Amino acid sequence: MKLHELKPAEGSRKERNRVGRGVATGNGKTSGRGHKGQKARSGGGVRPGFEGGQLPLFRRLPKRGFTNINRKEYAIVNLDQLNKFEDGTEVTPALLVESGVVKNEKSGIKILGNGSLDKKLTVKAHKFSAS
Amino acid sequence: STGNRRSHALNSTKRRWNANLQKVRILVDGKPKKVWVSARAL
Amino acid sequence: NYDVLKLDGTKSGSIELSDAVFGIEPNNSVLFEAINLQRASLRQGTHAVKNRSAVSGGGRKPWKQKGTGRARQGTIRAPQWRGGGIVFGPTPRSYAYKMPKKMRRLALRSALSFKAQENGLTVVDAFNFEAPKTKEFKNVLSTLEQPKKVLVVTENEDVNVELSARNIPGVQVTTAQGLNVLDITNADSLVITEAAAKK
Amino acid sequence: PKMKTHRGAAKRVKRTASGQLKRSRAFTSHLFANKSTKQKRQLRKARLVSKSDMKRVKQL
RNA sequence: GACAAUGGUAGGAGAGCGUUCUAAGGGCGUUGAAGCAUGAUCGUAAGGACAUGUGGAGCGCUUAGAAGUGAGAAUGCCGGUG
RNA sequence: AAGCAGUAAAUGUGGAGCCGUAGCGAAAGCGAGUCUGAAUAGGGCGUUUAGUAUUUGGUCGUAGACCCGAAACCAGGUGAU
RNA sequence: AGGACGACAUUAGACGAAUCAUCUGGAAAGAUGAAUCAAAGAAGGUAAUAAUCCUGUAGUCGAAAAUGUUGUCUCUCUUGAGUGGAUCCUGAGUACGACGGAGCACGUGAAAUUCCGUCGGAAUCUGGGAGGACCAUCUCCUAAGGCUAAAUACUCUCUAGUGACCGAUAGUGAACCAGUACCGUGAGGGAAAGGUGAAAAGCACCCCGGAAGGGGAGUGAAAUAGAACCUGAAACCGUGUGCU
Ligand SMILES: [Mg+2]
Ligand SMILES: [Mg+2]
Ligand SMILES: [Mg+2]
Ligand SMILES: [Mg+2]
Ligand SMILES: [Mg+2]
Ligand SMILES: [Mg+2]
Ligand SMILES: [Mg+2]
Ligand SMILES: [Mg+2]
Ligand SMILES: [Mg+2]
Ligand SMILES: [Mg+2]
Ligand SMILES: [Mg+2]
Ligand SMILES: [Mg+2]
Ligand SMILES: [Mg+2]
Ligand SMILES: [Mg+2]
Ligand SMILES: [Mg+2]
Ligand SMILES: [Mg+2]
Ligand SMILES: [Mg+2]
Ligand SMILES: [Mg+2]
Ligand SMILES: [Mg+2]
Ligand SMILES: [Mg+2]
Ligand SMILES: [Mg+2]
Ligand SMILES: [Mg+2]
Ligand SMILES: [Mg+2]
Ligand SMILES: [Mg+2]
Ligand SMILES: [Mg+2]
Ligand SMILES: [Mg+2]
Ligand SMILES: [Mg+2]
Ligand SMILES: [Mg+2]
Ligand SMILES: [Mn+2]
Ligand SMILES: [Mn+2]
Ligand SMILES: [Mn+2]
Ligand SMILES: [Mn+2]
Ligand SMILES: [Mn+2]
Ligand SMILES: [Mn+2]
Ligand SMILES: [Mn+2]
Ligand SMILES: [Mn+2]
Ligand SMILES: [Mn+2]
Ligand SMILES: [Mn+2]
Ligand SMILES: [Mn+2]
Ligand SMILES: [Mn+2]
Ligand SMILES: [Mn+2]
Ligand SMILES: [Mn+2]
Ligand SMILES: [Mn+2]
Ligand SMILES: [Mn+2]
Ligand SMILES: [Mn+2]
Ligand SMILES: [Mn+2]
Ligand SMILES: [Mn+2]
Ligand SMILES: [Mn+2]
Ligand SMILES: [Mn+2]
Ligand SMILES: [Mn+2]
Ligand SMILES: [Mn+2]
Ligand SMILES: [Mn+2]
Ligand SMILES: [Mn+2]
Ligand SMILES: [Mn+2]
Ligand SMILES: [Mn+2]
Ligand SMILES: [Mn+2]
Ligand SMILES: [Mn+2]
Ligand SMILES: [Mn+2]
Ligand SMILES: [Mn+2]
Ligand SMILES: [Mn+2]
Ligand SMILES: [Mn+2]
Ligand SMILES: [Mn+2]
Ligand SMILES: [Mn+2]
Ligand SMILES: [Mn+2]
Ligand SMILES: [Mn+2]
Ligand SMILES: [Mn+2]
Ligand SMILES: [Mn+2]
Ligand SMILES: [Mn+2]
Ligand SMILES: [Mn+2]
Ligand SMILES: [Mn+2]
Ligand SMILES: [Mn+2]
Ligand SMILES: [Mn+2]
Ligand SMILES: [Mn+2]
Ligand SMILES: [Mn+2]
Ligand SMILES: [Mn+2]
Ligand SMILES: [Mn+2]
Repeated sequence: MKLHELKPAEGSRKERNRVGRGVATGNGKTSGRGHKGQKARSGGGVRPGFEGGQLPLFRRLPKRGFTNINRKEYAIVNLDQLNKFEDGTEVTPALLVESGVVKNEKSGIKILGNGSLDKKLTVKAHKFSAS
Repeated sequence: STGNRRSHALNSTKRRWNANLQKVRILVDGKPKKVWVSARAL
Repeated sequence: NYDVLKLDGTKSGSIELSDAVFGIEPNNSVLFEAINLQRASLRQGTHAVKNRSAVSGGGRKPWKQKGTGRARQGTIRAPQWRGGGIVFGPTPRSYAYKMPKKMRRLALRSALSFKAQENGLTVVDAFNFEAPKTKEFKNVLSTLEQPKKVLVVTENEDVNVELSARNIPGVQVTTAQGLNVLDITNADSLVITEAAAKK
Repeated sequence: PKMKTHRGAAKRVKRTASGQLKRSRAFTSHLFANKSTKQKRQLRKARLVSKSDMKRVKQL
């Protein structure tokens, strides 16, 4: 890189298509023919003449939702929990420790809502916690 | 004072109206001379 | 990787500069995208042109639509007319774009190590006046274009300014470009140690 | 402008890639077809996700 | 070195030519730039040079960037002249 | 990110925020599973880890959204020489 | 709730570094030689392309006056705290309801939160309101009086700058005495049109011609730069003609 010998990374960057500049180019109708390849061009947005983006409806929603840490809690050293917001977890509406993997440590699982299998494995090692 | 608004009717189509206030002749207080009078006051 | 620090002619001591800043062995594609970025940013976008809505003309139909023998027309300011509105010209806009941070740091090391794999001299020094002795201070060999890198702002040293090819910033400064329009560099000593410290 | 999400897709919910969908003829005229009636079950799109693609798509 | 394939409209995909601006490098120019004209020149194409005349002051080249980037047709708009 | 700093800068700060590491159900909720289900049946979605930021190109949406063209509508004026 | 003593800024300005020779030339700032300044190698000009020829530039200095903004003295106006709980006081046609509207992202809807007109119309700190119909509880407030800088929005104007913005069919409609010729009764609509040369040195004089215009002779590097003036493409118009 010597500023008069700049060379952009291989396979990045490719010349934009320019429609409507000639015929040999392969684009002078530009594209379409006769139809609504007119300028306004509205297809409609997503439709035919028979609306199938609608059949019936099913819905509701209340407040809830937690944040999952799997029994791959076997990363950290010993004792403690919730602190690991400084190690490996980010946004938490509330922090639940699920099962999955297989525990390899003895440590306090101070958290809100413990998944059952995970509780059996964490307790099979040593520590447990709640709230 | 004010009162301009729509007048929706049955089909809920709108046409502008006025919401007119009541008024009447009055003996007045500031100087014994006939004056318009707002009804809600008297 | 000891760099052989020296001062204004004769050799002086030596210093071992960190090899994962000065010996990155440059990654070129990042350095390219950084250079193009910084140029992207130096551009202000003050070009603009007047479309038909904008032109200081009207919009009567120039003539009745049928039975004239002329083409139909809309305004005298529609785009085919001489004096008419411009279709899709330039308008004012942002030009510059963001790049991930680590890429910027990778870029910086790459530029510096490129400067190391060829040549980039070191010297602990500086003075309290204002003279074209700096040109005479290229008795330190040193080539055509270059920057004088320095620890913090050093007005005076900086007033080696109007000497054509020379440029002279901090080290918390240090552009990707200035660094490699450069041909030769000279992080002084304190500074060399700080760029070494700010990986 | 961020594209507006279609709100008439309060009618599907994202699976993993594919969208799970409502069905058929629930409610009215149940006086007809009986094995039919046990068609409480899901859907997707296939041919149609081509059409509806980016509208229910800030539904991620 | 053999051996295959290579008509083609809507249309997909690929490689490129030329224009203006910018960056860096490297050059040309009153011992004549650009432009204009003329030529029996070169490349598979777009297109590139050269020599002469005119001109009298600016312009190429490499590599990368970015575009008001390419006209023969719109009863297209303006000018000139049939 | 805004903001602060810096010469209308490639550039340091700022971790609010956002996407991702878990899914399934209208939901309560449960969780490598869950939903339907009396079922420890069957079946649906899902687990067997690769994402994320920037960006050249393609295409879509929002904008007049390739360009030129109505007859007409509305609003405010100007006209009985 | 109005006025007396100086700092800085605005409205003229001043200082401001360092080049000479030859070649080519109409003219050098170019070329080639040796030089020099630089807190000044920004820019524009000078007969071609100038850091040192000029205007300037870095930097420094500067205000009789008139606003302008502030530092500080004068000038006014000023009694600030706490306990106690007995009876007063805390904004009356208001809050609120009904009806017809209107506004809240929210289309009357389960429709709270808020305004309008029209009739109805309260309570009184054992009070009143809110917490998305509504009621109990709990929590949070105190409506029906008023004032309140800064961060924010905008640019007809001023000064100082900037551009991978136009370069005369472009860029303002308008680079030219443009809202002008011109058009309309009027509201209104609205153009085209920049370039001699370094310097006017803008052709003394003779010639044909009433003049126009021209050929000499001259100015100039160039007038095959002569004013309808740089370059001067194409259509189009002519004279000459080698082959036909
Ligand atoms: Mg629906
Ligand atoms: Mg008209
Ligand atoms: Mg018309
Ligand atoms: Mg060319
Ligand atoms: Mg040449
Ligand atoms: Mg000559
Ligand atoms: Mg010929
Ligand atoms: Mg030719
Ligand atoms: Mg000649
Ligand atoms: Mg020539
Ligand atoms: Mg000249
Ligand atoms: Mg050349
Ligand atoms: Mg390019
Ligand atoms: Mg034509
Ligand atoms: Mg015609
Ligand atoms: Mg014509
Ligand atoms: Mg894209
Ligand atoms: Mg618009
Ligand atoms: Mg009307
Ligand atoms: Mg009459
Ligand atoms: Mg001579
Ligand atoms: Mg300076
Ligand atoms: Mg100059
Ligand atoms: Mg007219
Ligand atoms: Mg008329
Ligand atoms: Mg008219
Ligand atoms: Mg001529
Ligand atoms: Mg003939
Ligand atoms: Mn291409
Ligand atoms: Mn084709
Ligand atoms: Mn067609
Ligand atoms: Mn079609
Ligand atoms: Mn189209
Ligand atoms: Mn259209
Ligand atoms: Mn539709
Ligand atoms: Mn309406
Ligand atoms: Mn208009
Ligand atoms: Mn109109
Ligand atoms: Mn005709
Ligand atoms: Mn225009
Ligand atoms: Mn879900
Ligand atoms: Mn049937
Ligand atoms: Mn073919
Ligand atoms: Mn064939
Ligand atoms: Mn294509
Ligand atoms: Mn050019
Ligand atoms: Mn074009
Ligand atoms: Mn700032
Ligand atoms: Mn099962
Ligand atoms: Mn299963
Ligand atoms: Mn399965
Ligand atoms: Mn696009
Ligand atoms: Mn499509
Ligand atoms: Mn489009
Ligand atoms: Mn001076
Ligand atoms: Mn001087
Ligand atoms: Mn000289
Ligand atoms: Mn000049
Ligand atoms: Mn100054
Ligand atoms: Mn109510
Ligand atoms: Mn009501
Ligand atoms: Mn409403
Ligand atoms: Mn209320
Ligand atoms: Mn509530
Ligand atoms: Mn009160
Ligand atoms: Mn107020
Ligand atoms: Mn200005
Ligand atoms: Mn113009
Ligand atoms: Mn021109
Ligand atoms: Mn007139
Ligand atoms: Mn002149
Ligand atoms: Mn003569
Ligand atoms: Mn002469
Ligand atoms: Mn002419
Ligand atoms: Mn000239
Ligand atoms: Mn001419």
